[PDB]
Amino acid sequence: KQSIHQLFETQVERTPEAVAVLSEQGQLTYEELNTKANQLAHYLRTLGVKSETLVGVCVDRSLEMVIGLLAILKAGGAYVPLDPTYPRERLTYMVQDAQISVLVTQTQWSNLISDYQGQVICLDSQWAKIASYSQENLVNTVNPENLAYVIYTSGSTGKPKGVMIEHQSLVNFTKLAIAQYQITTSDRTLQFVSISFDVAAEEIYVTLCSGATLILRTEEMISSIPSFVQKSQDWQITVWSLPTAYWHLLVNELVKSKIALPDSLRLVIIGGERVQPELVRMWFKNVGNFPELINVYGPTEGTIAVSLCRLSQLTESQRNRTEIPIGKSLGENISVYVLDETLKTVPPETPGEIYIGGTALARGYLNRPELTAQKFIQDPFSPSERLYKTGDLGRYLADGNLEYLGRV
Repeated sequence: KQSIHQLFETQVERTPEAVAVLSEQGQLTYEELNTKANQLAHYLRTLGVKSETLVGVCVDRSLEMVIGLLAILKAGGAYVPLDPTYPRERLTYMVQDAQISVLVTQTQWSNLISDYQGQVICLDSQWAKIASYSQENLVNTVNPENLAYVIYTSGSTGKPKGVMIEHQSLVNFTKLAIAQYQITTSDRTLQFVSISFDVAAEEIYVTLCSGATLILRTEEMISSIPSFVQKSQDWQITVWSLPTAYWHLLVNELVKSKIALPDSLRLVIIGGERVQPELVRMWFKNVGNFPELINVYGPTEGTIAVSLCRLSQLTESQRNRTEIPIGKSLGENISVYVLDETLKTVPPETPGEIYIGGTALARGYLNRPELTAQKFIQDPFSPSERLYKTGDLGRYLADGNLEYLGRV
């Protein structure tokens, strides 16, 4: 029975002086991140934030962003990422759809929401007020079935829709991920993606709930591979989490040039696209098996990943096949099925639709009951449970690895 911030709080208890977050603009230890998140959370509580309250977060990547996420969680609310690089109309739509009455933002993003009548907290300008609130951990603000965040994803119907993720599926993912990646207190993880993508949660919580150090990327280091590698080297990053497309760029430029990977880097996690077997062969030819390379798969509706494959552990023959596997379930309470049109399990190598079941599942879509009933289906073979219909085709290989066959 645990929320994501309770996991974080236990870590803070273990290692209060360890560095939690580092950016170009400063750093916070575990104790400092916790106390500041607590101050903001107490404030939020006075603004009426409580379990099930949706709070928008429009912030750039920064120490402030991490404090704000944790503070919203601790207050018992669920955060809705609002990417300040998005146009006004889209952000305003998201704020109206989610009926957000509290917005955590910064002065520079002021005017980004159209005639917003709710409460605004600017983290950069208001910190003196916030420093007047209590630094102590809040208690019992949430249950595991309460929402942690609602993250918007593209609608085919022309508007995006909020995917509602509860603490329990997030905590489950985070614990499975920490064990799978072997994150320890000596790891240094680069935070790469915008929080508008659920992968950022991976980067953030896995890092902070393990006692590792979270390093926030800059805007400049992404612009060229050489700069990305050099900056990573300087920061002694041990874990990269990369969109597959950026990883493709990385392999291309590795081959084109003499660049060596940071000596500190032990793990590269990729996902989000079909991975090119040729680029993988290239990677294994030039890089070898260190750092480890892991391909991760899952929809936002499955709490950020349900399956992984360790690419560095594949035999040459498994690499020379026509598709790089998306592998096996992240854990036992997460089920990844290939099913027929009757929702029946199928024999190996038989193609079918991928459906996800068990603890990974989102609550559903926010304010889209038709789409939710369409996508999240009661399991006829397990009445008390649901399956999420991915729209992904796949098949399980004889060796047990799942293979992605594309979109249905």
